[PDB]
Amino acid sequence: RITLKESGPPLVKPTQTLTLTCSFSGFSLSDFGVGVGWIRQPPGKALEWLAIIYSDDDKRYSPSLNTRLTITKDTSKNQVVLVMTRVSPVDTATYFCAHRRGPTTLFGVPIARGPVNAMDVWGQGITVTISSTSTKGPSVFPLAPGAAAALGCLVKDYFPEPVTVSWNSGALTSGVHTFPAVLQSSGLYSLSSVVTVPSSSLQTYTCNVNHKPSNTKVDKRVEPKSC
Amino acid sequence: ALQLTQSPSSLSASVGDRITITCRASQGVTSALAWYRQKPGSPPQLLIYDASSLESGVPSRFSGSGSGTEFTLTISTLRPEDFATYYCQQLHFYPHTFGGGTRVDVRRTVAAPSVFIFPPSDEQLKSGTASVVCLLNNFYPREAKVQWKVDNALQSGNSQESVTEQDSKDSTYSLSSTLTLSKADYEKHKVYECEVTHQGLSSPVTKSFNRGEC
Amino acid sequence: EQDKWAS
Repeated sequence: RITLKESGPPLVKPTQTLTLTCSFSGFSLSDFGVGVGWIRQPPGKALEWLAIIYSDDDKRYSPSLNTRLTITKDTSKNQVVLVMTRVSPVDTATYFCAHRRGPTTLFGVPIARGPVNAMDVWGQGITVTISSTSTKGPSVFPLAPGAAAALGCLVKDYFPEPVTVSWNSGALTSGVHTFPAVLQSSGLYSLSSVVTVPSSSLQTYTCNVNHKPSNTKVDKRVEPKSC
Repeated sequence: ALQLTQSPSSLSASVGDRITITCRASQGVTSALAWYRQKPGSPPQLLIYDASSLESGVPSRFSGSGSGTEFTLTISTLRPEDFATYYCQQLHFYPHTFGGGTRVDVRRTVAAPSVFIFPPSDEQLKSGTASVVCLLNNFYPREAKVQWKVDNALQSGNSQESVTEQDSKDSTYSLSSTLTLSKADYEKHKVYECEVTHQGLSSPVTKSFNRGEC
Repeated sequence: EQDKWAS
């Protein structure tokens, strides 16, 4: 059984250097033709290939990132390290390392190369956020209005993830939509949480927001304005 | 470099259907192509290697064929765990490219979004910023287009949006879009509009308000 | 380039 696992800092600041380690078990980087590669996935985006290293020590890099990447192996520790320099916000992504089989051998003779055509086992992935922000609590603002009515709370400018939002201390669940946060160009996150109700219920509505990182709890009652 | 284009980018289906996803390469990649299935929150999982070989432990309903520039993955009888995003990967040329992915989600009947526009709170305005949010609630299919207009000027580069994951009961999606402006710019205009295009809407729907109107 | 195992 082959397993891989990524480790490194979850948070990194722009211009800094990011070092990611892939520790694995079940194979050796001294085994014939084996490879270990790195692939990343920005939130909501497609997979992007970064680099790979083989047991005979040949290395290859994405041409778009070549100047900022270094991949290396430590055979005796069963680890592969990928160093990315000068990171910027667009480098925020989940980073995965993965195993690549070498050709099948028969009495130590390569006879099948078809198994090298895939990365067959992947690590769970490590989430890395690139932002110059310091920890900071959200500002919470009201969002106020088939014949459904909508209202919500805009949880703005906080760092880092995550934040939790519930409605009426947990009693309101139907019609609730808490969207995934977006990382603003400022380096702070922002999210909305809304709830749809029969245009008659306008019943009281309060969003309970909690950002553990900054010890910031806020309950904000939201109503249909006009005094 | 080499381009790998997946089709369709998104696909709706129901348990028991037969689906086929295709991947086309800009130059021939021989048989060096792999297919993966990735479920939300998890790493991609290898299904098919070397264009058509079934990876060990992978269920037989998955099948891959093709070589050169055109490949296809077919799942013969879709199971609930197959609602996910699929990717193809080329390993003939460096860099080892991935396709754009194809999202497979629960089919349901077309449903237009209920649209709502929210002006910025007076509380936010006092801090100097103005957020205008637009909500597209419970729609299907997933693709929707939101266009912000301020006093009829088309907005660009000053909004961000996020979409919920498919609802497990509804099978619909919801989308939130935030237009952000300084309090000053905000004050220099009156009509804030959120224009929405979607398959379930005969023509675009616009929700708006005039700033300061009381 | 050509992948390590190509021909």
